[PDB]
Amino acid sequence: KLVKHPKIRDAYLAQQTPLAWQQITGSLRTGGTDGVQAHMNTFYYGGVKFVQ
Amino acid sequence: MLTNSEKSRFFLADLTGEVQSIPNTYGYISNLGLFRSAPITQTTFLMDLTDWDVSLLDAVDRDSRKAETSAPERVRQISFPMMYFKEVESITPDEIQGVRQPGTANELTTEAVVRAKKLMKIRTKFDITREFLFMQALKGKVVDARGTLYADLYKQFDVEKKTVYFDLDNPNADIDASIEELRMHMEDEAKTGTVINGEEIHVVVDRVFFSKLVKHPKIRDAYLAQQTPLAWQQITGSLRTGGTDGVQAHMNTFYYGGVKFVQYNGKFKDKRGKVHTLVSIDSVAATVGVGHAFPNVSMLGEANNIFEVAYGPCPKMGYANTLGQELYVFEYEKDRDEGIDFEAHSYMLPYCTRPQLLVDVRADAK
Amino acid sequence: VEKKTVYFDLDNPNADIDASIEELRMHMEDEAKTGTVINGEEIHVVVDRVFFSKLVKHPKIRDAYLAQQTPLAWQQITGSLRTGGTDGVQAHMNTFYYGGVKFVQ
Amino acid sequence: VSLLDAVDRDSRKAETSAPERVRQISFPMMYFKEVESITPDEIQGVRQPGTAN
Amino acid sequence: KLVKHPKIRDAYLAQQTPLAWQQITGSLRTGGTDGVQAHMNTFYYGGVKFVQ
Amino acid sequence: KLVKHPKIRDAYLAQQTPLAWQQITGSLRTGGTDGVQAHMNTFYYGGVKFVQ
Amino acid sequence: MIKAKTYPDFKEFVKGFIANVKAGKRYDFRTYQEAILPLTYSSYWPEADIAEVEKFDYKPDYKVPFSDDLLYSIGAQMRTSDFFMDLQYAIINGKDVDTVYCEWLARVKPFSMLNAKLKDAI
Repeated sequence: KLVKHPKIRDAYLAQQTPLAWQQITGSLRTGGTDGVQAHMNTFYYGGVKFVQ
Repeated sequence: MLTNSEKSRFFLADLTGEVQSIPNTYGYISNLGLFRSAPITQTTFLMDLTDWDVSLLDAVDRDSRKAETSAPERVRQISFPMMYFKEVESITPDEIQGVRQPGTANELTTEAVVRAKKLMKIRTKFDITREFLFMQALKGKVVDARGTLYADLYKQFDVEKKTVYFDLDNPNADIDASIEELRMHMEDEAKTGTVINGEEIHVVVDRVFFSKLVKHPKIRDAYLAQQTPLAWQQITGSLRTGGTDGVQAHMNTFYYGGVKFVQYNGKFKDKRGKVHTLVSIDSVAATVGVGHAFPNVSMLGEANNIFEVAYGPCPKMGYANTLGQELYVFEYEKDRDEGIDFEAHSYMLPYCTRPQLLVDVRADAK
Repeated sequence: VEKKTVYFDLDNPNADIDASIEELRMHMEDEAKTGTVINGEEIHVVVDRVFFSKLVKHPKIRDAYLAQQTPLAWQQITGSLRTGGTDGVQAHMNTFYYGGVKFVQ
Repeated sequence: VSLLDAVDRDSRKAETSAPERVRQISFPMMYFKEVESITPDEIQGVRQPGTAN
Repeated sequence: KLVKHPKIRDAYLAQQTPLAWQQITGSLRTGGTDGVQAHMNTFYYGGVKFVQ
Repeated sequence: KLVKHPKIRDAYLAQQTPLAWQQITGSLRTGGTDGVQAHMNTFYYGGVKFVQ
Repeated sequence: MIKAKTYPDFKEFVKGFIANVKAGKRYDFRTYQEAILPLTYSSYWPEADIAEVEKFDYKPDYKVPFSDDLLYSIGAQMRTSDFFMDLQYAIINGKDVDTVYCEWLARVKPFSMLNAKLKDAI
């Protein structure tokens, strides 16, 4: 639900930097292993980072 | 070179040769190299399955001095049959007695040309059958074109199948949710005991699914708003940048969410007359988009290969317990120089060891 | 054999040009029956002046290129399209690129 | 061509394929011709367009 | 209210400088310290500097 | 009249190039000398060069 | 007053706009177009609140509609606010709208290739 919100989607679409392209159309799986999967979904907004 | 005219035997006209039409063959999966070759010397083979599980631990009072214990593991065994294919062909003198060669004026046919043509046809037929069988195995059930059921992996190994709905028709539907669902399924249902990266998977879809995915407003606007070569290439460039199947030099490809989508148009005709589309899913109208997803070879490495092909020996003398070969071809001479007859044999079965990793994709929603 | 005609419907803003181009490519690749690997993007396309004018004005084609900050996009809109080979009269011929297909007037 | 059907190993059945087809056609051709001639009176005392004498 | 106004947001979103990206999707807590927190919110616009 | 046309203006408005910046926001006086004026107005479009 | 983010799609936003205009309401936002239009045609429309206007003292100098059955000649480019002003002016003059051609349009502001198909009201 967090990623679908218009205020995030449109802000990152307007921004044009490698981070912006990766998060909107790239793969968000950049975190370290959790013991089962090689990577964990991660999202950056404001100063906080979210982990699933 | 000159031949008789159209409406007179006393006048000549010039012949310029022939033009040939050859049917299409696809053989896409056969070239990926997913299926390893595992020849065997028997008509059947076995496997062993081992399972165990763990659960949380419950606290106990210190003075009671009671404890818990874990149940033992379960061992099981299975077996497989194999499919046999055969066909026959013959050459007789009446095929070369006075029969003109299509591309010439007064040159007669010979045994060598007919031999070569018929052998090439046999090889083409066997290649087509191999491709169809590989695709059927990838679907999860191995069934002959006639419809006979030979292997049912989801029952051989006690496990179910998963389907993912994309809902591409709905303008507001989100695709990243379905992609993440697929990734988590592949990462969780392996139970290989090691770290797994679900980002390594093939996703093969049909024409309608590809068009619906490409033309969805959410994908199109997102890729249109970005200034990067990938965005430029997909939106206004050519999407045909994949490998070569048996017909076309490039397969439609699309990139989104780190997943790579490929469009496969392969289809064959049964001798009953009906058409067997390779990417279709059983008992679903062709108007709905459909695809199949399966892991890459590197997702687990050669140490834990998942796809295999078995080859058995020929029934004829001198091959009682030999290792087995992909194709056998034999020739014999007819009685009192009457002609020649050929034979081609095959004996194989493709299978999968972890069928729960095969996921089907649909464009509709339920 | 039966001839095939491909309709682009350039006067309808909602028309899908990509569908027509894909139809053309599929026809080329499937109806050859040559028994060899065939690339459907290696085709000449000769069009009339009216066809060129209608194609260039289509909202989809114009907007897609106007949204791109690449040298090709600038040249094809605010530049000159006479980059083709010599004609018997003209020193250059109109050329337009879209979807990997090259149109010549 | 067409797909094959499964055959059991211990009964020795088989399958066969149909033959091919041939056909022929013809074409006429087109002919062109034109004529010209040169006569001395066309050159006798004719001034060259770009010069005086 | 100020950081949310449509005009300010659109004006900063139409830019492509590092400052524009930071103020819209980054963390504004780049200010000095007070007695309770290390950094105070800060915003730049029209040459004036706002601190919460 | 030519300069104001919506199509001519729009074509250059969205283009990131020094020529586009100069022709839309800069001065169009970049020609030669007519004997009365130091520079003459000029404009580029479609490969043609218009002069006043 | 059209409240912010009241529609999920431009396709429904235009329907709401036409329905409101047929009720005698008038709108004019040429002077602050930048702060109303969202980024794309698939975002939530409108970005900010739009208030009615008391008067509609507006008349394009160029001919409007281009023809009986088309607001603008195919491929015409116009300022986004001007499109809404011109469609409103046409509707005021008895015309009715069938559909708005915005399927493949990419950019929303400051210029857009929007167009409309007109008919006669009853």
